Amino acid sequence: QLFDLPLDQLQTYKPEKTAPKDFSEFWKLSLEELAKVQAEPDLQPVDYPADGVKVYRLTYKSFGNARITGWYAVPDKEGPHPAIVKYHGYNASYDGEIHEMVNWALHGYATFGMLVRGQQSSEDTSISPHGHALGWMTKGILDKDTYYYRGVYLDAVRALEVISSFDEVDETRIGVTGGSQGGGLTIAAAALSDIPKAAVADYPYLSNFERAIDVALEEPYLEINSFFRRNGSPETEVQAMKTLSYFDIMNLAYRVKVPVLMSIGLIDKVTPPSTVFAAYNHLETKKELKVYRYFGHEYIPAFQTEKLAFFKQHLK
Amino acid sequence: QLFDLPLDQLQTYKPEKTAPKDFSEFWKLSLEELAKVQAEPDLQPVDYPADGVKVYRLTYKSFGNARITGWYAVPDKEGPHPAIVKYHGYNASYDGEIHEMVNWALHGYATFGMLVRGQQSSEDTSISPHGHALGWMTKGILDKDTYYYRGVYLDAVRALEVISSFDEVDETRIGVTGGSQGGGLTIAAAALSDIPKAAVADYPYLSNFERAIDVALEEPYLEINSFFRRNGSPETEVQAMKTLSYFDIMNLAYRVKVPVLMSIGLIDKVTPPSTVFAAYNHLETKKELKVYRYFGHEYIPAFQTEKLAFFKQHLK
Amino acid sequence: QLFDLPLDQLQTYKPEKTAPKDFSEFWKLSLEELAKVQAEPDLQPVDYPADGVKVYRLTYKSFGNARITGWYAVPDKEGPHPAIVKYHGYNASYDGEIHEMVNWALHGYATFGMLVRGQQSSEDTSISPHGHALGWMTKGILDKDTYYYRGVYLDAVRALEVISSFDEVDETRIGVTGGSQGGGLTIAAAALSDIPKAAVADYPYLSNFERAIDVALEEPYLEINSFFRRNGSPETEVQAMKTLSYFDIMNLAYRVKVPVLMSIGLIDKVTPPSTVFAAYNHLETKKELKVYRYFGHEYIPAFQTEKLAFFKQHLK
Amino acid sequence: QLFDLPLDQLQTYKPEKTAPKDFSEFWKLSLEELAKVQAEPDLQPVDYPADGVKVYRLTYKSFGNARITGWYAVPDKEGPHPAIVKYHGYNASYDGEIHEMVNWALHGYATFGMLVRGQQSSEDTSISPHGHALGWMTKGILDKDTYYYRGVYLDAVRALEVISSFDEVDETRIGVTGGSQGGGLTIAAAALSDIPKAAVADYPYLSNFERAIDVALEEPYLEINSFFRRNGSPETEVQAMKTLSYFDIMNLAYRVKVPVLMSIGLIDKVTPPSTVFAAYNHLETKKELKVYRYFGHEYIPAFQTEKLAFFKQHLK
Amino acid sequence: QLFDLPLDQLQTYKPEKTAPKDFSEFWKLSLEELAKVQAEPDLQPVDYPADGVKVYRLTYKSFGNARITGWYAVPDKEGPHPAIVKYHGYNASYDGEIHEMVNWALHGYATFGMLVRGQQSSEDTSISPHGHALGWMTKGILDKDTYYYRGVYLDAVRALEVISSFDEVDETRIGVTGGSQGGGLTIAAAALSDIPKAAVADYPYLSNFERAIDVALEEPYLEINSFFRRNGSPETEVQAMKTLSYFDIMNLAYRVKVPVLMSIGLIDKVTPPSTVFAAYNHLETKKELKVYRYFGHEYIPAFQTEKLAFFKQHLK
Amino acid sequence: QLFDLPLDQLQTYKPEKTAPKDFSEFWKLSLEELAKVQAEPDLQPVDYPADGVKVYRLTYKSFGNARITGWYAVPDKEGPHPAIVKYHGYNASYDGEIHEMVNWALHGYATFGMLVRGQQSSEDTSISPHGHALGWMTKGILDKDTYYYRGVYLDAVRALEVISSFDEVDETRIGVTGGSQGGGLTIAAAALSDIPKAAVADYPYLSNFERAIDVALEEPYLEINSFFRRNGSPETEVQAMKTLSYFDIMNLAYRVKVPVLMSIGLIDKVTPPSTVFAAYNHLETKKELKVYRYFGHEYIPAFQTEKLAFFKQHLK
Ligand SMILES: [Cl-]
Ligand SMILES: [Cl-]
Ligand SMILES: [Cl-]
Ligand SMILES: [Cl-]
Ligand SMILES: [Cl-]
Ligand SMILES: [Cl-]
Ligand SMILES: [Mg+2]
Ligand SMILES: [Mg+2]
Ligand SMILES: [Mg+2]
Ligand SMILES: [Mg+2]
Ligand SMILES: [Mg+2]
Ligand SMILES: [Mg+2]
Repeated sequence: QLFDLPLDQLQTYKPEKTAPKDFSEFWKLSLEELAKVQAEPDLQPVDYPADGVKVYRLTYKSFGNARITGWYAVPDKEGPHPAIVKYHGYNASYDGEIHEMVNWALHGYATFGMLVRGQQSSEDTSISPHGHALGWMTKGILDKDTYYYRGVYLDAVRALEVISSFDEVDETRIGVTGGSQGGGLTIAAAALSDIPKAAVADYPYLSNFERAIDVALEEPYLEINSFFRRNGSPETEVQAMKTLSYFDIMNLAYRVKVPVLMSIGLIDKVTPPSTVFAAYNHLETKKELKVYRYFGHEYIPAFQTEKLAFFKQHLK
Repeated sequence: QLFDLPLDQLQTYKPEKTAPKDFSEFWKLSLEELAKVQAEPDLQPVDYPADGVKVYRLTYKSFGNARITGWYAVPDKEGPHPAIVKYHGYNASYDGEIHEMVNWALHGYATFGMLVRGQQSSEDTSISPHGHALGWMTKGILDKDTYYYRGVYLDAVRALEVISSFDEVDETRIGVTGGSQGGGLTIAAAALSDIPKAAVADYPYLSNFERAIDVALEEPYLEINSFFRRNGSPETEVQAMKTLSYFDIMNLAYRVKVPVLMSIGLIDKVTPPSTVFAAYNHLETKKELKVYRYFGHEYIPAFQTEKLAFFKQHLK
Repeated sequence: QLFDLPLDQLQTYKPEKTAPKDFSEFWKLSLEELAKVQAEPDLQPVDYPADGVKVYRLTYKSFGNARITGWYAVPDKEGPHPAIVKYHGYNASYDGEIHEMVNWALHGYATFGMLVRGQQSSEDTSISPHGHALGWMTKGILDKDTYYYRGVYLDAVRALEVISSFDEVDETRIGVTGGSQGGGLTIAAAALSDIPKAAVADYPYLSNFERAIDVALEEPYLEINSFFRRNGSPETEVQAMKTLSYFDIMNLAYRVKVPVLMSIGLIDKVTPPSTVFAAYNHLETKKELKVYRYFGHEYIPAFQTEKLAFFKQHLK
Repeated sequence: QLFDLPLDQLQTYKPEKTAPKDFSEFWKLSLEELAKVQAEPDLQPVDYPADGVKVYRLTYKSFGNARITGWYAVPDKEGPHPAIVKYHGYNASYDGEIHEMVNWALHGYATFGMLVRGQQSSEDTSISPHGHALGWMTKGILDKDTYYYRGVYLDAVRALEVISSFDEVDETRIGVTGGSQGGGLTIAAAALSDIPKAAVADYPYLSNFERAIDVALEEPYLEINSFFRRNGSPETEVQAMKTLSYFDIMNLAYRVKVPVLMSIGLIDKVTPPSTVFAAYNHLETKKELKVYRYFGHEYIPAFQTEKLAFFKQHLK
Repeated sequence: QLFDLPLDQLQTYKPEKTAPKDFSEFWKLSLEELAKVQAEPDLQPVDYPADGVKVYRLTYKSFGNARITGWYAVPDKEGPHPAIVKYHGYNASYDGEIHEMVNWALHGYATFGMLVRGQQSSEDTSISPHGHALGWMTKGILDKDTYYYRGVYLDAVRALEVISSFDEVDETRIGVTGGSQGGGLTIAAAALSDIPKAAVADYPYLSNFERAIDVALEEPYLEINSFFRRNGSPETEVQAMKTLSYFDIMNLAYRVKVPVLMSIGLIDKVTPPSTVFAAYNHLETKKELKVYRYFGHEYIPAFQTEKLAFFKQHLK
Repeated sequence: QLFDLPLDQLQTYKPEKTAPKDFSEFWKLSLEELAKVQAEPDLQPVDYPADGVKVYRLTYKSFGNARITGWYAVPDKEGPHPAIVKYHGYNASYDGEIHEMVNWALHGYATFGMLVRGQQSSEDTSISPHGHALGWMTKGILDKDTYYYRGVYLDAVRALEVISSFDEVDETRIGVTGGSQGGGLTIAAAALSDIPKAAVADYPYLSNFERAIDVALEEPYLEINSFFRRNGSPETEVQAMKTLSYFDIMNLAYRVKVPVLMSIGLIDKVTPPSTVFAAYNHLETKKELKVYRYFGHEYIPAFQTEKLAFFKQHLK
């Protein structure tokens, strides 16, 4: 049941940004570190029991010389095609969602499902500099340069760069999408790259961290709480929250300049409604938030229609 | 974690059939009652945000003059096409799985998602003769003529009759599929109709009721137990179990004479592995059972590949 | 523990009525449909190991030609007797509570325990016109004429009509009582019939639906939520809530003209305190609400004393 | 769901008696200590809202000069009457079940609901000699002389002595009954006193302690386990089990020589079926055990009928 | 997660005292009853695998001639030594925490861990005058003179008296400490005895009872709620809360005249933050409350440092 | 409650070793890689509120140039001293257990609490080559060279090398200890190094992986199962199990040639008794296994005494 701010308060919830003074410089230097690594994209054809599509394993190199991979599915016909980069949930990829990628291609989109470094298939070359609570949320959290989501966000940008370089994709008709973690990555990618034409984010994660750790009732935001339990110095908490502020999509949101479609379920206890309204209310672009009273952190059939209609409009 | 018979015992588990002497005659007479109702199919176009497919709402008349309905999606190209009738889980259809139906059409199959009477969209004209435990499992359970699944099984047969009558479907290349309740309906359809060429049943429900009510740890087999708690006469329990034996797919399985592909997860607490192995082991036809150690009553990615390859082989 | 409005706010909680403009006409037409069915009451004597009482199975015909039944127990002595119609909880009858009915008779009341159509023993002839979430709460919810509780409320009225027709009952000394669903039926019956002399309702269900589905933390109000999950159109939700408004006892409450005794447990999560205070605060008749801080949705021993004292006063 | 020995093994389960060589002498000496305390019964009228019965608060003195009390209800008619002493569940009396006691009187029985010392209303003058786990189960468990149930069992015997001394009770027609702890007290009373003519014990507690602490899945047998965790010397465990063996009803059952009716639900996790079958199988007297597949540690409607019929037969 | 008053409201939460007019007289008479019992301390040496310490079982006589005991560990060197009396959690002593007592001695403190009468090792001679809910919280709760914590508080005072009488302890350098129940005992002892020089209380229990029973989400404050369920008269609740008021440390707090160090975890559901801030805010002495956002009712490593530093300062 | 093999079967449970033919060579080569990294130990004093001890933060370099650290506490007196290396539980170190380390020093032992790379304070320089399930258990599991526990086991060996090099430690009297993951590290250290004189392992983790993943009911063995769900190729499962067999302490145990003391609680659902008995039964050395019926995966007081007495005997 309902548990967060009531809808009327959610609609006006817009916390002050927490971006440090060197927020832009950190992202600039981070993109510059990415650019020093040659992508060297590699496509390996893959058998799949469906006609009308060609499937591949796509691998490229990214931040920290990390090998990143995923399924890439293309309509079996003359291009150029509209394209989608799809990002997945936290610890929530099962053999890379190949069937979903094929279905996207059958809807007419050349689609790459980036697999998140350290979670599924893709390599995380970044070390564990100081020890962390169980999970990825606090890996390297004592420094922006070492934080887990630095590499992840840069990988998400590189995925767009790679897909746009292909002859069979129409570089002008590329979308980004995903749910929860995948939703955060969607907003981060649109904030950090000119490439995407449109974005659809399902109940995005990695937003309004300061509120998230006080309101969430399930994992994985509570890993942050677990880390503070195990590393109890007051200074550690201040540093950790500062680090998180560089990756908080509510702080990246103002950079987004493409149309955005977003969902939230009002009984969602993983990505609490307030945290999602926070990101949405910091967007200054063509946008729409679809609110679903009786849904939580889960597939919403009605939003699937909205998502398909939105990409059909902006990408075809 | 593991809980049913160990694998080596599952593989040989073949309970004695519980079909009463008038089993066949019951079904013959039930099919005769269906035949008296003219199908009178009606198709209504649906505006759906996808190319390559035409989407409809299909409605027809069935047993007891009931109005049964569901989404029907068709490849947007000259037929005739291979076809699929897809059946859904107990209390588990959310606006009829329209998106899944479209995806099946984009994989090349004219596909109808039959919606189960009284659960989702479709009408259940059968009354509640005697009072039942919360749910549909014990609705009319005191008589085979009034039992809930009588009308459901007949609707499932009528769905095939209707689809195979369409000009754009290749009547010789029709598949049936579904999971849990949907898997039970798949097996029941193939057993009660010559129309299906092939069948894929995910962890089928409605099997080996006698063991199911003693071994299941989750709903909905346990509704039967709930009914017995509320209606405790010993004669009532015997009568209810005999009713159920007419619908038990382990008793119908000997009629199936098309290829069958089936799945089971070994930690499945809803449809316990033993109940699924019982239906499987009562099949005498080309068959395969895919066993997944680490999965329960849920989507199994690896099995979707097998499902697609199996329909590719038999319908194309 | 405490979870709803604090007591001081509960005592003044009186939501605006949600009755549509044709509320009275719908009930008038509904009672007229009931009157067209001849009751044809039938009494079958029953063995029971107690002296001083005569037990029967009573059956009568009601709305939609439905066969309704229950245990009827009478003091074994010359009448006429004061009488009680007792209504049961949702899915909560176990072989009709025969022992409780006998105890009521031994307290000197000719007592009939109406069994709810489709739940226990009694027949529900009303169909499932459109499909519903697991349970009875959303059966026929898209239309007042087809809604499950239409037949149920009319049955509850007919029970009074039948009991009052008996030579051995004093038609002027008839009470109604029940808990949760049985409590709602108690208030509905007193609202729809002149027959009852007094009413005792334990934490009544079927009240203030709009608040109920936002505040309840257990079944069965949440079936409504489940239905909206499975049938997601905005228009479906509006229609469903309109339908419910005709059956909402907070809307029927003003019709009650007999003394009413009511209970509420402040930690009740099934029938939340606010929903019960809502019904109570809409009564304009001799009334009393007994509030129990440390009880939830359960038998309250202290209220049993109050109930017995209340019926002794008004019916003897 | 099922969990103890299967039925066919329960039926023959007869653990070797664990009674120490001084078992009889302990009980003889304990009864001698009771006899030294003059009962000095006191009856105080109670205003209760029912006709046909007179209600009292009965108080008497027992083992250790303890003040034991409970409701005593009597038919409002010339006696002498058949009588019942009713015993209650562990920590499970709510204001002494006055309403149930009245109902027993209206069924024709002069009935006293003995309230257990230290649990409800009654005084426990026995000290806590050595410290115990949360609860009464391990209070004084290091010595048979100080153990909690010594005084309780003696109070239960004294309740019968007191009731049988009343002019209005037919001393030759006295029953004992109760469930769980109440069932254990029922068997213990019949074993320690010649006064009861008949006994009905619902799923009796305080049986086969050695198995109980290994098989029970719920409180309160598991208090014993909790005590052992808190007092881990091996000598302490041996001594505690030996203390318990003096009170284990499977060791007392061979003394019962009146008709016995007993119940067990096969999913009962509080008093596991094996523990109940052990007491039953140690009875050598007219006996019956009613087994209910679908019930646990709870009210069984069908068994109430058997209970009433059984007392009708033996007390009337 | 967070559940009580927000921190800013906690810091100013100071409920009106609930001490009856004869509060001081009751404690005066209670201490006078204690003084009539000669302590007769007895020390029995005990083997323990550690050098640098001497271990003993200490036993003394207290209120109601009760035998109270515990482990007493002394540095193996010439005294006099600073000393500590350590009090334990409710039902939370496992063989008296001998290892912890030895560690205190190895930190240089002659340390006695008083074991709570009736809970662990120590005798409770006080009777159960009226019956209580499962546990100790409502034992004797209908009268201040009979209430369980009367004897317990007096034992805690006597422990100080005994330890201060020893040649090897510096009577001027004695501390008291404990968690939850042990924390309440710490504050009660400092309120009732001049002996302690300093106090460290971890999230103290037995505070602000009126709020506790409305806010706590786990045992054992909810035993009070359980008692009111089983003993439902309004007068019983008033009496019980009056009794509790004499033992409420928020009422004893003003008597404390030594430095106090206290902890609270903001997600603590056993001793809710409000109840602990209530006691703290009623202290008028040198004091400090350490607040831990991410901890509940559990060991807090950072507070262990604070506790050690505090006793080192005040006792060495 | 009980759940693994019964005790009589545990005592003889000795699974066949799963060590591959290159087991020894793997470990020899791994130790050679460690040896190439110069330890370069650094001690930094820490202000701690206790007399009789000097506290430090110890840091050294290990496998993969990783910075490993922990608290090192030493008796404040002329050495040389007996020493202990203490290893901690999975994800279970809270600021490195500084207080426990001090207590070990006050018991006379120069004690270092090695903190596990990537879990607490210590650096894990090993990458995530292929993606893993949430946790460390499946990090690098597709290759023995990259697996998480390779570096951990080598750090544990290096901790001993470092401590034994200190002037104030008696190199001939060094112990190892720890629980669960810490117990597994204890056994692995004694197996891979001649330095330890004695070992005490509480309910050791990382044993008999093949059974563990089928019998464990709690985290963290079940991460392996989670990995298999997310990476379902049959070849992946075989490879992962073979990797694990290099680290399985039941395969290392045959190398341990110092006295061993071990514990197991029979209700332990984390490290099931069978997995612990398997490691124990593969020991060929002076050994003892203490079995605790009533305890699970938790602090066992009685075992601490055994632990202290055992180190007293072997190190002093
Ligand atoms: Cl890290
Ligand atoms: Cl029915
Ligand atoms: Cl319906
Ligand atoms: Cl005791
Ligand atoms: Cl008491
Ligand atoms: Cl990895
Ligand atoms: Mg190909
Ligand atoms: Mg190009
Ligand atoms: Mg008769
Ligand atoms: Mg008449
Ligand atoms: Mg000594
Ligand atoms: Mg002195």
